[PDB]
Amino acid sequence: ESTTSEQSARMTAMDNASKNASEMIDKLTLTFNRTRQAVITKELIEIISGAAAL
Amino acid sequence: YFRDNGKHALIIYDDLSKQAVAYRQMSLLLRRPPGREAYPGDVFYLHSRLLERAAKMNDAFGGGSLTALPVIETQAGDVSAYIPT
Amino acid sequence: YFRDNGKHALIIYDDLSKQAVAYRQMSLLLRRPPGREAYPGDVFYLHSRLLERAAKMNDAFGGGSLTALPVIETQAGDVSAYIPTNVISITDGQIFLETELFYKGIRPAINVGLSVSRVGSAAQTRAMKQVAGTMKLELAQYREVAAFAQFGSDLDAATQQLLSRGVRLT
Amino acid sequence: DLEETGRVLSIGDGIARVHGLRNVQAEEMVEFSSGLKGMSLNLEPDNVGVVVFGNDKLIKEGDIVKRTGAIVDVPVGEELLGRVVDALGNAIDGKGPIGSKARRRVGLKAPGIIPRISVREPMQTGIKAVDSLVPIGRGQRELIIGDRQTGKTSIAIDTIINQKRFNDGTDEKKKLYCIYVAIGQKRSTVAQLVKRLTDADAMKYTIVVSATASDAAPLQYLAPYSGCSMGEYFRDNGKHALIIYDDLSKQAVAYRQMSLLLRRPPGREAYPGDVFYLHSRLLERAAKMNDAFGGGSLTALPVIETQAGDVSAYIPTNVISITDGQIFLETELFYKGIRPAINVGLSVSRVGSAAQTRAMKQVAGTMKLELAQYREVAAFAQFGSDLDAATQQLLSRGVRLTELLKQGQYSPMAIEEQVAVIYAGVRGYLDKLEPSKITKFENAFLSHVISQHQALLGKIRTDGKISEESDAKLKEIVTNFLAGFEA
Amino acid sequence: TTGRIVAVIGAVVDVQFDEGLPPILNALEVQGRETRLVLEVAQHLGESTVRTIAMDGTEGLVRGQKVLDSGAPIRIPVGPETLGRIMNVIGEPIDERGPIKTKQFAAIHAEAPEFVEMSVEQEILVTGIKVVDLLAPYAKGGKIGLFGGAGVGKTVLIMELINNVAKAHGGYSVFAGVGERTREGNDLYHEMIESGVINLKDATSKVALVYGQMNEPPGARARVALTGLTVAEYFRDQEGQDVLLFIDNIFRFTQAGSEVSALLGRIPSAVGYQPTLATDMGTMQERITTTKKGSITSVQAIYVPADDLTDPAPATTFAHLDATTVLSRAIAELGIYPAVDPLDSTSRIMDPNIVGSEHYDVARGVQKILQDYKSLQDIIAILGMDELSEEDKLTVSRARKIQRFLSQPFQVAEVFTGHLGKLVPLKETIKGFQQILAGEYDHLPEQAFYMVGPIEEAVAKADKLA
Amino acid sequence: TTGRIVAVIGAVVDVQFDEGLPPILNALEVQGRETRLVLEVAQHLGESTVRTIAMDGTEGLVRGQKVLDSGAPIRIPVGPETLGRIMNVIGEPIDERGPIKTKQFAAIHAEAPEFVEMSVEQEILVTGIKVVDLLAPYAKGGKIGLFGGAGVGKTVLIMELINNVAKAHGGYSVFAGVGERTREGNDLYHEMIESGVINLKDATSKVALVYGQMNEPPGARARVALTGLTVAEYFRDQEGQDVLLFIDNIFRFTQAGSEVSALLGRIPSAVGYQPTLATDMGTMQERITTTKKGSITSVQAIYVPADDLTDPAPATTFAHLDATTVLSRAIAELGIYPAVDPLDSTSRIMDPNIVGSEHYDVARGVQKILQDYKSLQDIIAILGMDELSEEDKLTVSRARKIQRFLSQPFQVAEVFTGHLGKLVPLKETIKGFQQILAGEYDHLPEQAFYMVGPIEEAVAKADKLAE
Amino acid sequence: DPAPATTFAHLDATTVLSRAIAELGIYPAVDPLDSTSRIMDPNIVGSEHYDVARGVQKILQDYKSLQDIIAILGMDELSEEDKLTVSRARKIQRFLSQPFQVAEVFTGHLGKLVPLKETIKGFQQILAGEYDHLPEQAFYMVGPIEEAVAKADKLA
Ligand SMILES: Nc1ncnc2c1ncn2[C@@H]1O[C@H](COP(=O)(O)OP(=O)(O)O)[C@@H](O)[C@H]1O
Ligand SMILES: Nc1ncnc2c1ncn2[C@@H]1O[C@H](COP(=O)(O)OP(=O)(O)O)[C@@H](O)[C@H]1O
Ligand code: BEF
Ligand SMILES: [Mg+2]
Ligand SMILES: [Mg+2]
Repeated sequence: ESTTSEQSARMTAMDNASKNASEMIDKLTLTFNRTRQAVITKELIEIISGAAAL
Repeated sequence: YFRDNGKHALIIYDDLSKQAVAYRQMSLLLRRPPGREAYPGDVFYLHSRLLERAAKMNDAFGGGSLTALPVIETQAGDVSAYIPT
Repeated sequence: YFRDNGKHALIIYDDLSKQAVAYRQMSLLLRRPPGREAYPGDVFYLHSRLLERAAKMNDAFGGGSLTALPVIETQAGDVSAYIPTNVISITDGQIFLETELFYKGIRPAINVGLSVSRVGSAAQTRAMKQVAGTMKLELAQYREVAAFAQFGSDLDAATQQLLSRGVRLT
Repeated sequence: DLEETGRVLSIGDGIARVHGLRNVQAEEMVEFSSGLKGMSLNLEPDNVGVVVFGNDKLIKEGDIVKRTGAIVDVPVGEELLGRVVDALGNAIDGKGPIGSKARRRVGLKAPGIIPRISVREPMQTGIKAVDSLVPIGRGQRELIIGDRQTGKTSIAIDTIINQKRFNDGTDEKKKLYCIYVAIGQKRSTVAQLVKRLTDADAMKYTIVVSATASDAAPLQYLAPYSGCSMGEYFRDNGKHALIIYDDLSKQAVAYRQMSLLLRRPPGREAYPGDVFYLHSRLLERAAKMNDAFGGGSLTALPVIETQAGDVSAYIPTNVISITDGQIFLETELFYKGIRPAINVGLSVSRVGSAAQTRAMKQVAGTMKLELAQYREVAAFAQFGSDLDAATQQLLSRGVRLTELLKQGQYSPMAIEEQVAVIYAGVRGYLDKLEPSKITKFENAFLSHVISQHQALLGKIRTDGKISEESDAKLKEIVTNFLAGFEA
Repeated sequence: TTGRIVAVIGAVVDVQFDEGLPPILNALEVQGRETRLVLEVAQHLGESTVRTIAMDGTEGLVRGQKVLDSGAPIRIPVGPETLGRIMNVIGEPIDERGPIKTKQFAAIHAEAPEFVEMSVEQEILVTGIKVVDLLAPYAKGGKIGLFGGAGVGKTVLIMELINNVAKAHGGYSVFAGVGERTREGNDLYHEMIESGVINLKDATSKVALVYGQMNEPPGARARVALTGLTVAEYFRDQEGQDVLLFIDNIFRFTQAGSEVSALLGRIPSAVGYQPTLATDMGTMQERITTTKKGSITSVQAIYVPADDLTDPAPATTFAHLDATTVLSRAIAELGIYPAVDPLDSTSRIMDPNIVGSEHYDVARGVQKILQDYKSLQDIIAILGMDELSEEDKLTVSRARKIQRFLSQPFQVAEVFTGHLGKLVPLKETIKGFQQILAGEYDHLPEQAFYMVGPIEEAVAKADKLA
Repeated sequence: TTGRIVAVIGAVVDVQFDEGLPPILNALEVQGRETRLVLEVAQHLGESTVRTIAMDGTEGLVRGQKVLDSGAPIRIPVGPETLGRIMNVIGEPIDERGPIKTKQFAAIHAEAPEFVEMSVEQEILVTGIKVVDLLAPYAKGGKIGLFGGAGVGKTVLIMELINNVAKAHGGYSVFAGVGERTREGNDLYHEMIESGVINLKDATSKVALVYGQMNEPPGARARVALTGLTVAEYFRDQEGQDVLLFIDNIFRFTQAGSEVSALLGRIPSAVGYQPTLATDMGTMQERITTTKKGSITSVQAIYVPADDLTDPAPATTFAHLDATTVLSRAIAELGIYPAVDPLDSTSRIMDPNIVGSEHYDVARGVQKILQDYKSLQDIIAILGMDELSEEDKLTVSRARKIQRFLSQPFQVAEVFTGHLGKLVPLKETIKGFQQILAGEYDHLPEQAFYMVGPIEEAVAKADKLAE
Repeated sequence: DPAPATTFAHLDATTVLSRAIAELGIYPAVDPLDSTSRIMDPNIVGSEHYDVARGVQKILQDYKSLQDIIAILGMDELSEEDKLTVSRARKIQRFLSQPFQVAEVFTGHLGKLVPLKETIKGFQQILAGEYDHLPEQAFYMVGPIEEAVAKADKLA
């Protein structure tokens, strides 16, 4: 009775952790690209402001 | 015109993201300082002065109204971005 | 004035983050083109020439001293940023405080591994050296091992002991 | 005469502003009173912006600058072989002048669309991972890309060394002349490099073009064009050349210095908008000519250094889209023991099979599939107790094939040696050999076949592929050796 | 009229005119040169000077050198004679087959069709490729985003579209290579000749080619999509055809535009892109549409920088796309040609109000079953394909027959394969799938549906296996 | 020629000359000053005006003040009489011991040695530091770089090297303090008087000291590394000698350049740097080198702004080096000192044909077990230690011992560790790590390996810990 | 952002509202760990107020540090001591929500004003474990602790 209950539970819990990791991956990728775009823009605006001030 | 003559209008701005992009185009060609997402400091005022004009008038001014449904396109559900906020 | 007259002074600059912002305003209005993060190119030098003046004089110059505790404000705990590291690269150490430590009840909220003194035991009395001499490194190893141990799984007596010592010193 | 001459208005940071020279052409080489050369990059209403080829302490305000009839060109031909030269073709190895009969302009258009034929002839590097999984052809542009110290230069040097086995032979078709362009490197690094090529006897068919860290920005900019022109001597005379640009990252930096100081407008990472153009026009010059045009080729192996793995940075982006394929190196593979540190999942050659011999093509095809199927599962490795036997098989074949791709430095292999080695793994012979013994196995197995089976190897080559006879012969060499190995 | 060069700074040339100024976008012809150097006017700087972008190297140019206002924008050969030929951005031929002999030339800059000239109706453009037509149908005068890239049969699919459109619609094609790798342009030419869609012998070519190669200045790579477009406009306007325009690839059009903007000293916008990013794209894309006279339909290969779909370049492109065709390596390795991802590819006109109410429900039904087949694929490598219920066994058997039924032998690949080419009518595609769903072919074996055209060959192939 | 000051903006002074214009790199002397104020010519602006960078403070300068052209670049005393002395950027004594009476002077600007002058000879320079010697060893006559963010250990490391290698070196040393702490310069000077490496009484001084620290204006910081390198060039060439060159910190030459760049009229490159960053670095670094005439072992501390190794400044420095030691704050934070990243430090001589297959195979084995651990860390930090096989967790225990055995108490760091300093011979380093890799100490606890010299000290420590 | 960042130094008390907290329906959406006050001093507020405040913030910070593991593996993998701080922390979070008179249209609850003494007592009791038996949702949108207890009984 026990291993039926254990291997069911582990299957379920590992299903959930996999789906939770998958959602976190999606959310971190989004954050990654937002940061990625802002670094490019910020770096460029610095160059422009310097060039312009001359 | 309708709002001011006791009539009711509804306006849809489809879409205000694209308008802001238009304005940033113009502002950067004017060499105005780019800020967040390369938008000019007055991109907020662009939309604020426009949407303030949607109003409900009291009976003393005719009882008319303008209702506005501006549309904003988010990128990947990001409602925290600069133009959306 | 105290330093050069055989006396000892302590100076606190509270804070140099706000000084740099003021320098930046002035510099930009003078039309000096901005550098990194809109600050002038020489924001390191602003603070380096200031803090170099804190010094210990030899007896021929009267034996006095000026000690400095400049203050820098970080954003979101980032000690690794440009202005913070600029200042760390000037001083003889730093005391890094964190909100997470603070709220957990570690007050003063000093991060041990990230704080340092560059004078070390030479600025302690022997009595303080005798009790504190190896503690800093010990407490850095304690925090690492506490984390690795996080899930209480068969730990030897040596790590158990380090854990017991660590929590109590904290 | 302010048409053929000018005067210096201002000088600093390698940029001279010159009143006059009303008749200078855009990009013409001029000459200062002191003897220094300069190149006219900016023609402006009231000044010429001249880029200085040297130290500007020698140029003052008021200095006379002259058009001279100069052309930016380099010595070209086989008298450059074994020589080490600067960006303009001057000898810097101290061995006297170059005996050059011909010359060639450094700025020239690539062969257009029509004079070329498909890329079909192997450009063998001798590196198992590349020759099998990222095959390069004659006239291809294949990028070597990765962070500092991942092994980029080593791929190139091994490649150059490998060519001895062809250049010593009798078949003129298979021969390959080598051009190493060192840009922005330190001199002692370049010295170590030619030392290595000398001890390997590879210098005799190698030109070394060197525009090092203390050479002026304009020289580092030019150097890759100069070296390209030297390679085109070969491409256009029925011969085959290989050029390495080490690296294009530093060339682009040197260009940016010039642009910024000529006050051209800055874009991403402060690069000018023509920096894509700088590299595309360089790398299109690599080509496979058709028979009417002589059948010759110029293969290019540009090198780009990334910063923390960022292959989407500006210059990496540019060179990635320009080239036919990329060899991606990674730090993490390097320290895990995967040396050479090639990411075999990401690396690509768009020429692919068209540039592989039949024998390699056979086994490489099996390796590719088995490695792809391995990659799917590779994280169940240290977390797999009760996997099905089918996937323990993927894991096992996979770790073993991975070990076969490991390769020491400075020892490029002949193609038929590589297939013998790969054959052993893709046929399953190593599946019960513990993974840490594989490289000992391979070193030993290959010495053996090179020693006692020169005839099997002579034939794997000759038959183009692996005949039924070679198959039987290999089966018995491998089983018996393996049994002996594990005794 | 004749101007003098007063400034040369890379790909940017300033030209002073003594009398009347060449308006913005005019083509200028530089005098005293081996090959034709064209300059496009970009701004009037005042004091009778214009600033221009160069279509080719400016090395050798001299201040005072003479320049000729041609009086118009860039004008290129248009008409049936462009077919099977290769031209560059300024309309010169580069295949070496002599001049291009047309009566008409056309300016590459032209405003989009006016509002009144707009079709208000949305028609499917039948390709005759089952996967596309059933699941992500092309819209007449729409834009289609082709994903995947190199390796998955993009070139075969392109050539097949030229074939099936010149066949079943009598429409021609244009191929615009924006930043074409010289080696790949040669390769493409010869593949097209070998497949038939180009013919050097007669006059039966179905495609014009326009190449703006990577090694050309940014003005040139920025303009080629327009050159390509002009060519296409002829066949829609003057000849009334439903035309096909291929742009390979659209990211390189944005990029070149970003480059030109940088060189003109304009301030970059978010992520380094040109301030004019959306209008650069808009004034080109809007020209591709259905008018009253005909339609241009565009297939555009998209490069997604950093696999980031929110990047300004892809994001600006997607606003113009009516469909995506996603070529997939997974599918290719399973041997399903064409390797179209049937769940990943989408259509905006996949709507019961636009296509059939019957077309829509068959496609939705195909989707649901293919999506449902995917759910069951974890319960297979665990319990085996027998522990499933009779309902669940049925959807596996039908789904797999559908997957295979989505494959198609192409005419354009008769040489490499050996099989005879198929061009499936839209009503037959809809019928085929409707019946596999119904169960009117459950008695048939699974591999009867693979590499066939209409469902009538699924019957003929299932008999020949007995 | 006499000129007049026309503009002063910080460290950048414009000077007009009536007659002949001083060439770029010329040293100008400002008149009417209490201490020598040198301006170095940087640009000819036009209209008979030069742009200069000052070598000291410009406070008190007045428009119209007179400036004399010296005829040459900054020229400094070189030769044996610099030994035991402290010089600033312009070669004045700052140790209060009177004139530096040499016969010869040398310009601080000079051409870099030609390609034909290069040497390829390379043999190991053992330091006694376990992580360096094992994983990325230095070469005699090679270029060594020590990279790290602020406060992670560059200077402590460089003081240990000076202690372990310079204190009993045969020939001469040069130490150049560039944009660092004046306090540190005072510490070092007295430590070397105390050790006899400097001698204030006789002529057996073995080290020359050049200082231009962070209290100095940027013109001084931008040139002082050249001053020190010039002293070392003389020893290398005019005595054909074996030289040790120490620089702390070479970044400050680049940073000082960036401070004045905008005032020199340059458009900024990425991250706020001068567009000439790499050529400026090239023409300086290429002089720091061994030739056929003489050997220089150079060790340069290299600051890393905001802890970012991709920062243009550090990133451009890598290619000038034969061996690199990369320090990491994430490692220091743990108490692992020296805070060297075992997976980001490299050496040109880490080759089996040079150090032998045993040193090499151990080095590579240590790095493998650390990379494997690094790649496990975050996974087991979530799924737990129990899910690992009994061999995956074997490399976990072993890697953690090895991470600890790379730490080592420095003599020069006693004030910080409270431990007596250790120097560890190469053979012992190799053997120690060989042994942990082979399983020989799976029974000892992790902590026994923390902060010791040789492997016997870890067995000793394990017994001491038992209770 | 420069604007808000510069404003912090001008205030004696800061109430920092969080979108993350709002989207969980906690109103008012105050970040308990980002809002500070210059008079949070035991010599001004007294030691009971000070101690309860510091205890709440500790449990909330403790909970915040456990939330990485919760997100991947969930509640089940926690020790029994950590499950307790989680359940007390979640109760505290909800007890910090409050119906505003001004927001009755949005909450569907009548507005509440809570005397400071009842505020101290309520949180003091939650921390002391006096309500570990009551469910989380009972502490949501109430005035004094008594209302959450009545609400608990009503939830039957
Ligand atoms: N196949 C290999 N096996 C072992 N070591 C290698 C191999 N390839 C390169 N290396 C070593 O890796 C280090 C970096 O190689 P290098 O070619 O200089 O990389 P990069 O040019 O990317 O900086 C060198 O010390 C080199 O000797
Ligand atoms: N090898 C070491 N052993 C013990 N502590 C060290 C060591 N290296 C650095 N530290 C600690 O870090 C502080 C800063 O190190 P230092 O070398 O001055 O940093 P920087 O890298 O900025 O020159 C030291 O004063 C000391 O407290
Ligand atoms: F602060 Be360290 F000296 F870089
Ligand atoms: Mg290299
Ligand atoms: Mg230091």
